[PDB]
Amino acid sequence: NLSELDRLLLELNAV
Amino acid sequence: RDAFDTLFDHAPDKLNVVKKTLITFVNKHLNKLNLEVTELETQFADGVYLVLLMGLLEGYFVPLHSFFLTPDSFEQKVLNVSFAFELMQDGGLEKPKPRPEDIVNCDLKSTLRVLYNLFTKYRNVE
Repeated sequence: NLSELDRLLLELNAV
Repeated sequence: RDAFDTLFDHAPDKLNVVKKTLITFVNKHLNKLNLEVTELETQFADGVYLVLLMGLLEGYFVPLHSFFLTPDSFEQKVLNVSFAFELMQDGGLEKPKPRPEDIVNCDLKSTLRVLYNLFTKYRNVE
């Protein structure tokens, strides 16, 4: 299982 | 402040991605107990599923005398949630950010934070 959730949270953390 | 504050403030349109992922994860496990969540907003608020999910993920048998299977008051629900938080720390998770009351009050941010921390720790459990 891969999850777009992980990338989403990474991107939000960067903001 | 964390990524969940930024989620609600700056990307609330992505909430469905978050909830779908977490719902899929929790049901993978709860289904083994003939249990099923259809909405994250309300169905963890009484603490029962959280207690049961931890016992399952950690392989602890949680005795019924330890919690309230059918809570009938705010305080019984708070006690369930607190015990679930205790089990999380027994599993090696850090202390949760939300108060147990925040979960009982159906605070979505709090609910997501709690389920996400389970997800990240237990994502590989078959």
